Amino acid sequence: LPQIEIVQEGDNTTFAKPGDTVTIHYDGKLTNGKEFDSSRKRGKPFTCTVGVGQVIKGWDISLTNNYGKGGANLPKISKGTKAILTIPPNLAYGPRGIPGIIGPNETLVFEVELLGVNGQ
Ligand SMILES: C=CC[C@@H]1/C=C(\C)C[C@H](C)C[C@H](OC)[C@H]2O[C@@](O)(C(=O)C(=O)N3CCCC[C@H]3C(=O)O[C@H](/C(C)=C/[C@@H]3CC[C@@H](O)[C@H](OC)C3)[C@H](C)[C@@H](O)CC1=O)[C@H](C)C[C@@H]2OC
Repeated sequence: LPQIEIVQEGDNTTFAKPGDTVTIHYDGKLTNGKEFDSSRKRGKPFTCTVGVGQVIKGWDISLTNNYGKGGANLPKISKGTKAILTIPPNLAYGPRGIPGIIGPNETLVFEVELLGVNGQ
């Protein structure tokens, strides 16, 4: 499943649940270290609804703590938390990927900051 490493610690009280909307700042890199996207470089944070299949599965799993099932190496991310998500080609864009930006069978690394959840 996805992998999460916690670089920094949030409030530890605010966690996203499926159907919740989250706001995130992120940089996305390949395992080789080349950046393919940054929310901050754009100057705009990303907002989405998690747990509805709106975004790739690795994002849905990490943000909702696996829909509350819990997971191996799956620590929960809270508001103000900084974490690294490693997403396998499954749970992301797969064998096809999305040209131009992503090659076939790519493992993706996201460095993310969870600015807010829902009302916040
Ligand atoms: C005209 C409007 C298009 C509309 C584009 C935007 C609102 C701007 C928004 C910042 C996207 C960025 O545009 C610069 C750019 O973000 C990336 O760089 C990226 O960091 C990424 O991977 N993200 C974004 C952050 C959340 C996780 C993931 C995602 O799941 O995002 C979602 C995603 C691509 C889902 C695919 C869709 C195809 C399915 O087949 C596949 O199923 C496996 C899942 C995004 C939100 C789409 O739902 C919404 C859109 O497409 C992609 C590398 C390519 C993507 O551009 C496409």
